[PDB]
Amino acid sequence: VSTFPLKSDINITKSGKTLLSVGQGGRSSRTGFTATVFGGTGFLGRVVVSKLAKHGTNVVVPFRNDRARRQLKVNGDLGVVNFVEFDIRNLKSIEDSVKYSDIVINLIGTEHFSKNFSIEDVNIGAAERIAKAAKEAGVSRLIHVSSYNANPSSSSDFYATKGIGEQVVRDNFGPDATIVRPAPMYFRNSPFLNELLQIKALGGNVIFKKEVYPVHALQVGEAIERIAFDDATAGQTYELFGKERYSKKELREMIKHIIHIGQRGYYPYSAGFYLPAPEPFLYAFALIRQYISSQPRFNVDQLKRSHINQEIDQSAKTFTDLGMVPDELSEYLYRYVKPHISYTSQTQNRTVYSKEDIEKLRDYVNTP
Amino acid sequence: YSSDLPTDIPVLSKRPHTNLLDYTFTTFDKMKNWARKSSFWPMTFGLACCAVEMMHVSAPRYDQDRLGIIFRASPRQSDIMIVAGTVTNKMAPALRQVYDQMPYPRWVISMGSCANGGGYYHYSYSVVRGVDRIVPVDIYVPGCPPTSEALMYGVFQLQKKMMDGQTHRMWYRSY
Amino acid sequence: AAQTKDNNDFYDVKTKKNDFFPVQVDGIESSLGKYEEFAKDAHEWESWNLQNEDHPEYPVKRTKIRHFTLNFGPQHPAAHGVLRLILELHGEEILRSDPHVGLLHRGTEKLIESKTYMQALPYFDRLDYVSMMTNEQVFSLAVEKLLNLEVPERGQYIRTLFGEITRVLNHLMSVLSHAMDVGALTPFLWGFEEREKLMEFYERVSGARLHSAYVRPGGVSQDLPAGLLDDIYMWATQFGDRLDETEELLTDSRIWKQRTIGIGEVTAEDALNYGLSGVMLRGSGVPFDIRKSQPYDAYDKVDFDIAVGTKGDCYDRYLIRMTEFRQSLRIIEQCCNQMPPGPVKVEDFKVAPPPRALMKEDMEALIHHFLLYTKGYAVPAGETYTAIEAPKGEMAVYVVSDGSERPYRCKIRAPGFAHLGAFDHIARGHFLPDAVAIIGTMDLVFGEVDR
Amino acid sequence: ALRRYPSGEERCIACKLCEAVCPAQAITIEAEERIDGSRRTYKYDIDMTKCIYCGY
Amino acid sequence: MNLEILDLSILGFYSLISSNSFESIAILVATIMPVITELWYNYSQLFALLYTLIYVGAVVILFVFILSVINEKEEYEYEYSGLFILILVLLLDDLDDNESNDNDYNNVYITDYADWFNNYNESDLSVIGNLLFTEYALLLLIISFILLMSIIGLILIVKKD
Amino acid sequence: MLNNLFDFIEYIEYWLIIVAFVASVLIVVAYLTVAERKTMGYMQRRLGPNAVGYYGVLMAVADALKLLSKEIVLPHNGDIIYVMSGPLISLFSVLLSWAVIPFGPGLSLLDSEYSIIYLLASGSIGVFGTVIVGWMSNSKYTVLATVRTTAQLISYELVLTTVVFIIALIVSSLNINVIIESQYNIWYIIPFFPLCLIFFISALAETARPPFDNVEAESELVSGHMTELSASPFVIFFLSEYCSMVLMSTLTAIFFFGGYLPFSNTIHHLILNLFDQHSIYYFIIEGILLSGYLAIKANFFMFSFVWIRAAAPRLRYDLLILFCWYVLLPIVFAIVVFAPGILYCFDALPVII
Ligand SMILES: CCCCCCCCCCCCCCCCCC(=O)OC[C@H](COP(=O)(O)OCCN)OC(=O)CCCCCCCCCCCCCCCCC
Ligand SMILES: NC(=O)C1=CN([C@@H]2O[C@H](COP(=O)(O)OP(=O)(O)OC[C@H]3O[C@@H](n4cnc5c(N)ncnc54)[C@H](OP(=O)(O)O)[C@@H]3O)[C@@H](O)[C@H]2O)C=CC1
Ligand SMILES: CCCCCCCCCCCC(=O)OC[C@H](COP(=O)(O)OCC[N+](C)(C)C)OC(=O)CCCCCCCCCCC
Ligand SMILES: CCCCCCCCCCCC(=O)OC[C@H](COP(=O)(O)OCC[N+](C)(C)C)OC(=O)CCCCCCCCCCC
Ligand code: SF4
Ligand code: SF4
Ligand code: SF4
Repeated sequence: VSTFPLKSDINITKSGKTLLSVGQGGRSSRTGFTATVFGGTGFLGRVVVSKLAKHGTNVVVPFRNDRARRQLKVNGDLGVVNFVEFDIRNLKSIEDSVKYSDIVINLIGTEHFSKNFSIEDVNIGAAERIAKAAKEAGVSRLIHVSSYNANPSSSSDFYATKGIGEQVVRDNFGPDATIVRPAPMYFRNSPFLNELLQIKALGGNVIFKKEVYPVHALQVGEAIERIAFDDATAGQTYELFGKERYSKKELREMIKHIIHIGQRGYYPYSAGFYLPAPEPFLYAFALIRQYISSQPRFNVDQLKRSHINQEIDQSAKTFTDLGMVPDELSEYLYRYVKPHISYTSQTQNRTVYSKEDIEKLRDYVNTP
Repeated sequence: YSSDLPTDIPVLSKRPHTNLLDYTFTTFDKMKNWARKSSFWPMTFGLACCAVEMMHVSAPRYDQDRLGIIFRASPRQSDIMIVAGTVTNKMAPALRQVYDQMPYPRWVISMGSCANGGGYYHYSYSVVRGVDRIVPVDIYVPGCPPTSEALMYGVFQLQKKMMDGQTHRMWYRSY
Repeated sequence: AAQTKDNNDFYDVKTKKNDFFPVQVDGIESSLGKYEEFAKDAHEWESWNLQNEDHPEYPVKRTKIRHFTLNFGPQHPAAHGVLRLILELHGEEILRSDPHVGLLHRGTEKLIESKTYMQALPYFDRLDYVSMMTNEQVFSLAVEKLLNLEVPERGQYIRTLFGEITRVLNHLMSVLSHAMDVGALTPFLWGFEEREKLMEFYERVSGARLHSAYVRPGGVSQDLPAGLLDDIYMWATQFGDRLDETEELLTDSRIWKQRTIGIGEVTAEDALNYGLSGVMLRGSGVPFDIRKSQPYDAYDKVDFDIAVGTKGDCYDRYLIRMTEFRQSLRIIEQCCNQMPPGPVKVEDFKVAPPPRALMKEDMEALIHHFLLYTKGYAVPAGETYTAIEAPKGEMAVYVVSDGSERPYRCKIRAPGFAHLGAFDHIARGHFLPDAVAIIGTMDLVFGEVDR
Repeated sequence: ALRRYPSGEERCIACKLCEAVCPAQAITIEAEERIDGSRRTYKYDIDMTKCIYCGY
Repeated sequence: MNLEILDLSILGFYSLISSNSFESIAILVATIMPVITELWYNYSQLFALLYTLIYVGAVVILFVFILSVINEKEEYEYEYSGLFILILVLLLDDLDDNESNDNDYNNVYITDYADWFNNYNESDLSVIGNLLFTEYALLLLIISFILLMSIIGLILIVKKD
Repeated sequence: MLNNLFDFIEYIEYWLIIVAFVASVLIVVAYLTVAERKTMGYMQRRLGPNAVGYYGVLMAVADALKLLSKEIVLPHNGDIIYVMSGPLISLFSVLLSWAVIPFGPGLSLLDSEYSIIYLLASGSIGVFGTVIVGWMSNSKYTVLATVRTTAQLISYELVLTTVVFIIALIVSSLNINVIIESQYNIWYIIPFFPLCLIFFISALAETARPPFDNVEAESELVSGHMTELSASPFVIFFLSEYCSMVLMSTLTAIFFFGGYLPFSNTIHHLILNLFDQHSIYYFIIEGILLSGYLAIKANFFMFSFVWIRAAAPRLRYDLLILFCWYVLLPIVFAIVVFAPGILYCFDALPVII
């Protein structure tokens, strides 16, 4: 956020351009930069595009969904946000997105596969194509966002493709490409917290045992802003994670009390809060819905990843290398699960869980 | 984990129909688009003198009801938000809350200079300089006020864009 | 007022006055012992309670519960725009009304000081935006009075002709929207076509259906086009039937009278004290009209009658506004038959623009045209309070001149602003559907109220 | 709309009268001397979202 | 499969877990509906319709009183119960549904023999009215008297004046 | 195939009869929504829907399909029980009331000696389903509308029930078909013209139609009980309300205008004499003819529902309570004593035959 995201009013890109900034940093100001955010209509793109457009950075947002892009225009002043209809199977549209940008941010990536795109097409084929198209267009900075457990030799088809995608981005764009490895991100409408906030979660006895180091999505969006506007971060890999380690079983049980579903001794068990299932059934059901359901459900690869915990690459850089302190999930967990609290609505008295109260609740959850 | 992606596949808005399912989801899209265009239910949100011209569209001379256009009091029954009047700082949170309560799909029409960019009250301490600082806007109708025909033309532009929707073929060909 | 022991923000301990004797009871005993011998265990014995709940002074701590508070907010068909009317109801009975305004406050008075007198005129088109030309007239009259000028004879008649066309345009909006809010949908549709015919006259003289910056200090911007009066007279020959058909559905209807008779009664004393004017004042028995009290712009050269009520409720004001419909049509016919020839604007190029043909041949015309549009005209220092009989009521402007080409201060007195300030006094006791009737009988356009 | 003479020459002499009158300040004009020597504008913008369509 | 058994099984489950007063006014309607349907399909269609005509009007008046007396108390309160104790209770209850212990009366099926002597053939409601308005007319006139007392009784209780 | 195909149609024939019965009622309900706007439009000197389908014939289809393609608004996916139970109870109630409507002699799905009671009993359930929307809801406009629904129910229920009982008393039967056939020599509009007005006034109050639209008063309670309803729950309530308008219009034609009986006995015989009674085509034409007589009479009262909406303003519900309890009830209970006295005086007590 801040009031002006730059250390100076003059910035010479590594491509040779000199970009001046005007204004004090409001909506009417400009930074002189043109950025392209691939995957801007997604969960993280809306955070990133909003932070760039609010300070006057011209953002090119290539879209495939016409309805999802409309809310992005509100973030910036007139002419700041620009849309290009595109497809990763179309090369002319990809070049048009990066033709004028000085920064290219790649947020395109899926944990699923569909009738049209496999995990290899998106996490590798798209990332490689975008990196090469960026280089031929003279883009000074490339930022590629992989996952937290990226590994070219992983048993998970998502972790493997994310790890290989890191390699191909550097092999095309060159050694100066920056790589970000966010942990599971929590925010409003967060894919990480949405599965924990769902009631009828089938096979949670297997799925919810994975441990992670969740990180605030606003900080990940803030960190990417720091990286793009500081050329000392080129060629670097950043592992953005929170200080504390949680298992999805803990958060699932901590959320239950905040939602007050446990007010009744019978209701959570009757409503389907716990849905134990043998892993072969979880495999078959995930496999079956992969060719019957039209919406991306819990697939086979996510079942495998439920066993693999998050491993922090120690050779990579952290939030402290960017001069930022990670946020604590304890200080943000309530306000992001607040919409899901059942009665609330100033009935008698709200139970606002402070940061101290969340940690007290965590011990009670872990007490048998 | 190798991959091979095509390079010359056109975008959704320019992609021709090749197989049977391209026609099937196009037919599925057209019927839903036809209904939403035909049942054009704006929300009663007349703020200022731009509302008078919006009331004259429902008047017998123009009679929007003949096109299937019915004004709804509740945001739940509405899919179009027509901002007809000046949006003040005191009203902006209420306007955003009212917009957020519309079930999807929802469109917003900005009518008149006040809603477009502030208009006569652009340099006022208590006026929002354009409703598109608070909500996404799909079409902008100019005038102070826009005539009833100018508003009807703006609606016809939105109905034209609604008839080009490809939501179900987007699932088939882009997802 | 002050947090006391028995009454505070969160609870009160209410005790009524004791009607009965203060009977003294001492030496309470049972057949096994005195009261003090078992009073330790008497907490479990309901038959041993010495305090009776029927006693007027029985202590009860009752939490202060908010009464049913309803936001009759901006998103509501009853509110004629943006009005956050906050009602505290007892079921549906109104107990207290808190009209919250400023949702359409746009700082018109602040912006006017930054504009020249000519530039500030279109701001008046947007205060009462159904009675547009009357708003321009009150500003024009105030500036002309400060300028010590007067409109020529034909100009005054034109402002009277479109003063009453505008009045009809306002009452079509007011009477029929009020009827529609009660539930009579059909009269709204009929009369809005009459608005279309009238706004055609607006567009032909100025080029805008609604915001016609046509009445300006010194006269009118442009003369009447050829053939306009014949169209106005042709419209007038049929408009009597339109009013009669509207009265067929409302005037003698038992349902309409049940919704308006005895609703929103206003005494002649309370009408004056709260500053009500126009139909709100006249419905209470006071025969006062600004067109008669302080005549202006050829209203002295026409004949019309004022309808005065006797019961001061919604039905009386409906009849009065229907009479004014016919009295305006009476004035419109006279103006069409009495329109004189001559200039429409003041013959002074230091205030009014010269003709284009003269501007491009005469050097002095070109100088005045250049100076009028780049500096405006200076107005002698002073102040004025000029009122007109606007269709809503008494609309007035308090203009302060500093001798320059910009107004130092411009306070616009809005008739609807005063009417809405008496709503809580009027609507108390009535039910929630009656608030809809009271709102519609005040003729509230909130651009005028907030400006 | 800006207008031309029948010969194709622009009517506007960049006199900036309309800029001063404009009640909404929706007109922005920048002028200089043309290469041929005529008093012509090179910048004439109207903000249609700010104009009140008032005819001044 | 007699599906009325399942309906009463669900109703008994919801009566044990009901918390607020709105759920109770729904247990009433969830009780009259199985009664009306079973009377309609087995014993008396006349009294299935009389139940609907009279009880519904009583239900809405009952519902409107809930609005005027709802007092925030049981929305935020907590109950404990336990899913296991609920289902075990309903299982033990379901075990014994023999309201009568005459096994022959409950097991042996019977029939009636029709006769053609009743050539004047009219509905049960016409015979009920024929007796009620002639032989038990006193019962009808006392019922009219009791209905009058309720009218006076309701006024002297509720009316402040 | 052949034989198996032919007698499978016999196995499914009555289901198609019901599907055709359901289809026929939904067509009238769908195009009543179009007809109301066309009728109001020309009375208001506009056109009404003529741009959705050829001359506006697809306007009803577009409204349903658009609303069926809208997101349903609810706090959670499992909270369907809240805002769907109410609409279903209201819809099931009015649809079940159509089981006793005869389109011809014996052409009712349900025929019984207590069809009148079933008709009144079934519609009373729909009143309950409406109030369920304000189920401890936080929407104050839904809550305010639930109070008014109960107040209107108390107003009309006694009058509407007693009026139908007087008609049943004149024929001494509670079978709807017997009441229709009892009007061969006289239509009950002539002897009971006051009761026809009272029945229609009660029908307007029952259906929450103007001038008694105090429940869904847009200018007062934005949308009443529907202010929080969107997409499918809104269609079902809207569909059931217009189904009730068709039902009460058809009941006005049954109780006072002879039901399906022909306007002219001479013309009815002339038209039917063209077709051989030994051919199935005679019974098609007769079914069209008899239902046409019912359709014509019901169309006029469906027109009258729209007609009163376009002419009269709304009346406050507290005035409606006084009107029903101080005016309509004393008049109707006078006729319930008047009518048996007249018949006994002239030795004309009715019997079933
Ligand atoms: C057209 C179908 C209409 C009904 C469909 C909805 C099915 C829900 C249950 C219907 C009746 C079954 C028996 C329920 C009796 C009332 C008990 C009750 O409180 O309602 C159950 C409902 C569920 O709430 P739940 O979250 O599960 O429990 C509370 C957790 N603290 O808690 C609620 O308050 C929601 C109730 C909504 C309003 C229902 C009004 C009653 C309608 C009954 C009509 C049918 C008669 C019963 C037939 C089935 C008999 C078992
Ligand atoms: N907890 C988290 O969210 C984590 C995120 N990540 C990675 O961060 C990145 C941001 O993802 P996030 O915003 O959180 O959630 P999303 O699932 O919405 O990210 C996917 C984005 O990339 C686009 N996308 C996916 N496939 C395609 C495709 N074939 N063609 C075009 N666009 C495609 C999507 O476009 P559209 O919106 O139109 O569908 C969307 O914008 C992802 O790459 C993710 O792998 C890794 C670790 C944690
Ligand atoms: C089953 C559930 C209930 C039924 C629901 C029915 C809803 C109505 C359907 C929507 C109407 C619609 O879509 O027609 C409107 C559309 C919109 O055309 P456009 O978008 O302007 O482009 C089209 C024009 N071009 C491409 C030149 C720009 O016309 C069409 O393209 C119609 C063309 C195809 C006609 C094929 C007819 C085949 C026979 C069908 C009958 C036996
Ligand atoms: C014995 C022969 C019985 C006659 C049968 C008919 C009985 C009708 C009774 C009406 C009495 C009345 O209108 O009552 C008026 C009451 C209360 O009015 P109030 O406050 O007392 O003022 C009036 C008292 N005055 C005038 C003496 C001072 O409310 C109403 O406005 C009710 C309006 C009902 C309109 C419904 C529209 C129906 C349209 C029908 C198209 C087919
Ligand atoms: S744009 Fe003009 S007509 Fe519209 S609300 Fe603003 S001032 Fe009034
Ligand atoms: S500056 Fe404006 S007023 Fe002057 S000549 Fe050009 S267009 Fe005309
Ligand atoms: S019409 Fe528009 S551009 Fe011209 S002076 Fe008026 S506000 Fe300015």
